[PDB]
Amino acid sequence: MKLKILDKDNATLNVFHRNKEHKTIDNVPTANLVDWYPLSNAYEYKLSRNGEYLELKRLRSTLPSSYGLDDNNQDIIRDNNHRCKIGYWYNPAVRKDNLKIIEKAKQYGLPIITEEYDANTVEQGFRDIGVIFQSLKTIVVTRYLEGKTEEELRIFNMKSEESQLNEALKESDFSVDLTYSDLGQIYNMLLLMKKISK
Amino acid sequence: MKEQLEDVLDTLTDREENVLRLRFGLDDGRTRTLEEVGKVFGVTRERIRQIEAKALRKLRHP
Repeated sequence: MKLKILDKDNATLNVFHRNKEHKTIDNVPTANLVDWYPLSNAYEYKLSRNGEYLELKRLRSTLPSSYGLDDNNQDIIRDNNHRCKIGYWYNPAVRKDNLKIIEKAKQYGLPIITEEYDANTVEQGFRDIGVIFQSLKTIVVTRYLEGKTEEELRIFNMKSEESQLNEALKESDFSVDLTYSDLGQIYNMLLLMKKISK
Repeated sequence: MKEQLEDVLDTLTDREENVLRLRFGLDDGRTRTLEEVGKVFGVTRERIRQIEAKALRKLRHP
């Protein structure tokens, strides 16, 4: 799945179909992406057997479930409220979860794709999400260091800041996982906004 | 290699391109560890590394 934003109003979408074949759909509207485009890094669209629909596929990932698809179950995949009819550009499941993500971003002081924005405000949003990532990387090691409070902290502390951050992240709680999932989807949103506002 | 990296990203899927944007700090300015990136994608450090390698190989040829 590759969405190319051609200008503020127009995109094309290239998706796998079957065998070695991909299909490119032109005249893809940028206006409504929130209603169709999955923000989750654990999913992407493929072209449906008959070419009318874009259908979700779960990638191999430890990220949380979204859109009511835990893994690839064609009851849900083929179902109308879980896919996007091409040219209609509406996927209720995707829209529903996207909207939670949007509200979260609004709560963090980030600009959102459903309200007005321009290049400057998106750029400021990337500034702010970078700040969130950094603070987060501080908290992750803080929490790991408590756990895991053994006097062998000296061993951990024999590493560089990066190796420490890496080991803490590797070993972290599911809660932390949820924070990074959320932030990844918000990042995807801000990027769609950046591209539309170029 | 801002333009060349961009031409490469154009040949990747949304997911792979965003792995690399995160990694190289193309949007927020901050480069990220393979572990931060892997956490954002729910994949291992190694898978992120393979994506990065794929991109470097594409970056070399045309």
